[PDB]
Amino acid sequence: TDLKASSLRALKLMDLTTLNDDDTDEKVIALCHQAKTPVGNTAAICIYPRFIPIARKTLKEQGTPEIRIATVTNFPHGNDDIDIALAETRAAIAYGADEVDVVFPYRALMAGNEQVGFDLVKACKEACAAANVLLKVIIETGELKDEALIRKASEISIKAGADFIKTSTGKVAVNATPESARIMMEVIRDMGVEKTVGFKPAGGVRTAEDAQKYLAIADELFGADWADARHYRFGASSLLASLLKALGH
Amino acid sequence: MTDLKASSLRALKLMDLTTLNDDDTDEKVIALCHQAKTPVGNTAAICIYPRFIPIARKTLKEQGTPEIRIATVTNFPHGNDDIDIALAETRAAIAYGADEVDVVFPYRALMAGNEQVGFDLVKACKEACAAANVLLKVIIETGELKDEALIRKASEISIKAGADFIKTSTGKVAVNATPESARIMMEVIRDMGVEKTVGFKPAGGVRTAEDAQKYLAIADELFGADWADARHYRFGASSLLASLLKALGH
Repeated sequence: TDLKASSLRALKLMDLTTLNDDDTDEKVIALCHQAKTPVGNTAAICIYPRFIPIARKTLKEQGTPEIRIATVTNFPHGNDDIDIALAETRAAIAYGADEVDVVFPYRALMAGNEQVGFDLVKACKEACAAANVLLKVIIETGELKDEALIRKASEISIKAGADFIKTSTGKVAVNATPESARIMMEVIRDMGVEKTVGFKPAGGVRTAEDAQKYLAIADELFGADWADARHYRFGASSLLASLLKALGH
Repeated sequence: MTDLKASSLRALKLMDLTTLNDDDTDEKVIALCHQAKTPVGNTAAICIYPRFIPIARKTLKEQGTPEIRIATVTNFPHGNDDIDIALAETRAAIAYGADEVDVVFPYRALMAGNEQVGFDLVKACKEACAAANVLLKVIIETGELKDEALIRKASEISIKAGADFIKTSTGKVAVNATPESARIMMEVIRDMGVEKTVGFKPAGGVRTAEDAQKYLAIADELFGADWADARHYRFGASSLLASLLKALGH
C-alpha cells in the first residue's frame, strides 16, 4: 500500500512534461488529455511557451482549468544574457503561463560569477511576481556536479527570489538523482525557507519506485505534510504511465 | 539585363528574409542573420518564429546591421478564429521584441460566412501592436480563399480593421503568391485609396529574380515607381535571395 500511496501522491504533484524538438499543437493537446487521469489530475503541464494558448483552451474545455501551465525560459542553455532571459520570460507571461521555470546561468557560476545569476533570477522573479506567476529556477545539477556548486546555485537562486528550485533541464547527460535532490532540499532546510521555496526533481524520473524515493527525502526533512503542490513537483513524462500502472490503470 | 539587375537589387532591399521551418534552431537563425547582410546591401528584415527574436536581435546588432527589422508570425499558419489566442501570441511576439507581426487572418471563418471575426481579430492584434510601435501585416491566404471576391473581401476587412500591410500567404499551403493574387490585393489598396498607410507583401514560392521583377512591376504600374519602399512593400522569401545576388553578379 506504501507504493500505491506514494504513487497517487506523486501523480498529483506532476508537472506533466513535453519539451521535444518535434512538439506540435496536436501533441500538446494529447498531453493535456493525459493530464486528466482516471485517478485524478496532475498538478500541471510543462511545455514550450508557444503551446501555452492552445493548451489553456484544451484544459479549460475538458473541465480541468485547475491544471496549471508551466513553461521554460533561458532554456536549456542557461546563458548569462539577462536581457534575453527577461524577454523570454515576459513573452511566456504574455502567452499566459502560470509558472516559468528559468535556467540559472550555471556556466557563469562555474566561472566564478555569482552576481549574474542573482541578477538574472531577480529580474525574472520581479516580472513573474508582478503577473502573479510563480518562478522556478533550474540550476542544472548534472553540469554543476560538485556539492558546493549545487548548494551555491541553490542559495543564490533562493536569495534572488526563486519560488521553486529545480534540478535539471532534462537536456544534459545527468539530471535528477536522489543525491542531488537531498543536497538542494538541505539548502532549503539550512536557509529556513521551506515555507516559501518548493523543490522539483526533473529529468530521468521514470518509475514509481524513483518517485517514492524523492518524496521520502521530502517527508524526512520537512514532515509528511510539506510536499503539497506549492512545495513539490515532479518534472516528468513517462513517469505518469508508471504511476498509473502501480495503481492498476 | 540592366532592368533585371536594377529590380533585383531593389527586391533584395525589400526582402523579409525568411526561415519558418520545423527544424529551425538558434544556429540556423544566426546563419540567416548573416545571410541578410549581403555584399550589395541589407535586406529590409528577417522573418522568423517568435522564440528566435532575442538571439536574432543580438546577432544583427553584433554584425553591425541593427537597422535590419525583425518580423515574425502569429495565429500561424492555421488562421484559426480564436481571437484570444491570436492576441496572446501577438502580445508574446511583442514581448520577445518583434518590430513587426504578420498575423494570419481567420480565412476559413470568412469562407464559412463570418466577416466579423476577421475584423475583430485584426483589430485586436493591431491595437496591441500599435501600442508597442510594432507594425501589423495580415496574411489572408489567397491560395485557400481561391476566389477573387473572397480575396478582395479579406483584404478589405483587414484594411478596415487596421492592417499596416496585407500579405498573400503563409507559404505553408500548396498555392501561395501569384501575380494574379498580388494584382487583386493591390487593386483593393488602390480602390480603397489606402496606399499611403497600407503596404503589400507577396509571400511563398517567390523563388526567382524574374518573379520578383514581375511583382514589383505591378506595384509600379498601380502606384508609380516611387511607391514601393520598405514601409509599403516586402518580399516574403528565402531562396529568392540567392537568385537576386546571382542576377547581380554576386
